[PDB]
Amino acid sequence: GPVPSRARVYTDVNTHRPSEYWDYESHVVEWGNQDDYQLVRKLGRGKYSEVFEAINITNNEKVVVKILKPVAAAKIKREIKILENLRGGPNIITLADIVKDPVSRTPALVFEHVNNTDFKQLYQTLTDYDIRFYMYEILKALDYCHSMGIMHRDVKPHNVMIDHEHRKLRLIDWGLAEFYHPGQEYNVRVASRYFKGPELLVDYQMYDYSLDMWSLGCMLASMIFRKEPFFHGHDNYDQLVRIAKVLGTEDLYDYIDKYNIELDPRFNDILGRHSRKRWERFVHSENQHLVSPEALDFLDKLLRYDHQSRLTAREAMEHPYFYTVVK
Ligand SMILES: Nc1ncnc2c1ncn2[C@@H]1O[C@H](COP(=O)(O)OP(=O)(O)OP(=O)(O)O)[C@@H](O)[C@H]1O
Ligand SMILES: N#CCc1c[nH]c2ccc(Cl)cc12
Repeated sequence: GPVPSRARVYTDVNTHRPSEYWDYESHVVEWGNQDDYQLVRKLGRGKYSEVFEAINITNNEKVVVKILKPVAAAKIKREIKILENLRGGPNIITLADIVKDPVSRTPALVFEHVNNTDFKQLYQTLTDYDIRFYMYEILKALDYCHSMGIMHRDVKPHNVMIDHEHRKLRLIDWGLAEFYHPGQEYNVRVASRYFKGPELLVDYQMYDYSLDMWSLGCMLASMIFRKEPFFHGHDNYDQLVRIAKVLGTEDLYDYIDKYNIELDPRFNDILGRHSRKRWERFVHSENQHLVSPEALDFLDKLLRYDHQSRLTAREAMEHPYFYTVVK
């Protein structure tokens, strides 16, 4: 069968911590008072929750309430444990409280409010300097959660909130996050289609923190090249073909050979034979202002089929792409 794999960093974090840290099933939730919060307006409804802007009437402060849809108690206690473990970490959304919603009879997570800049506005107006600045801020959040034995598994633009006026960034929506345990087989039905790592697309379950780095690479590529999304697959199979049209098929076959993976036979008549493309092929007069040799080198080191070969968040912070960023 497949060859096992482990992260090259933060491998032993969860074994050295007390079991209470990662055993989220055993965690006893400390319930707050639901009357402290007055719902103001529905912000959205996702697959697993309804999000509302609300006011904390005990301090007059704006909050965001996420009322979970009844799904599975295991998924709920896991998100709570991760948010509590990560609380106070750099650029990590702060969980302010946990209440029982009187209508849904389900938990409602209360978060600090971010006066966030519109997502299209961000996509359309962030400068070269702003992309480097904010990528550096995401890297602080990712290295923190990875050093804490947690993988996000849903890195994408909508999950990265920016209040551009205050140059404030927050990594949100920890509902797909999981504790990393070496040798554990994880569910590959994670991350949004355009941000899914090749490991997910080839059904390799023994993945790790490096999945977040691929997703970050997809975000970066879309920003610097002005192509939204960068890898535009019609479904999970065509998503891998879209990647192969850029990275090529030879390195893909080397990847599956290394891990003794068998590609789903549906790929035999759709994958084709593609050479790896040079990143300069995606440069044009409308994105030249966001591209540099340092940006292309950085991207190249994130977007690699072999998960073990990608830059870690801490190595990524050392990259020349960030030398211009004020620290
Ligand atoms: N802490 C927060 N502060 C301010 N707004 C938030 C906060 N958390 C979530 N939101 C906002 O809540 C609204 C609804 O979010 P939801 O979870 O439904 O994600 P989405 O943008 O709707 O979709 P997806 O994640 O699937 O792309 C979004 O506009 C999101 O920006
Ligand atoms: N794509 C896109 C837009 C965007 C949303 N959140 C972001 C965080 C960082 C950067 Cl560079 C860009 C974004």
